[PDB]
Amino acid sequence: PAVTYYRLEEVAKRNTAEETWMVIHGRVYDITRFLSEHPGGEEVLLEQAGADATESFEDVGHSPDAREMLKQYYIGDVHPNDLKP
Ligand code: HEM
Repeated sequence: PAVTYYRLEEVAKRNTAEETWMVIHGRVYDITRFLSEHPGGEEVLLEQAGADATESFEDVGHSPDAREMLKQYYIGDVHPNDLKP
């Protein structure tokens, strides 16, 4: 299978509105175009851009519909050596 992998070092560089990546559950999402659409606003996303936002994403209690949106932004998996517990 042709899965794309990213190191966290790479993901961390995509930390502004120019190109915004985020890790949730060991996957990388490019949410650049979603910033202006996110119901929770842009700032909560930018504050964790380039980082692992799993804990915040889960703590907010996002709906099943919100979760299903992730397929629009998925760009690859975190490299296995860089996965969080
Ligand atoms: C790709 C990532 C994300 C997607 C697709 C997403 C999607 C959504 C959606 C659909 C809503 C509307 C409410 C719902 O359906 O549950 C929402 C609201 C909200 N989101 Fe997100 N979200 C993402 C990431 C985040 C993150 C990382 C945070 C916090 C750091 C956050 C904070 C909030 C807040 C505060 C609201 C409104 C208040 C609430 O729903 O309790 N979101 N988001």
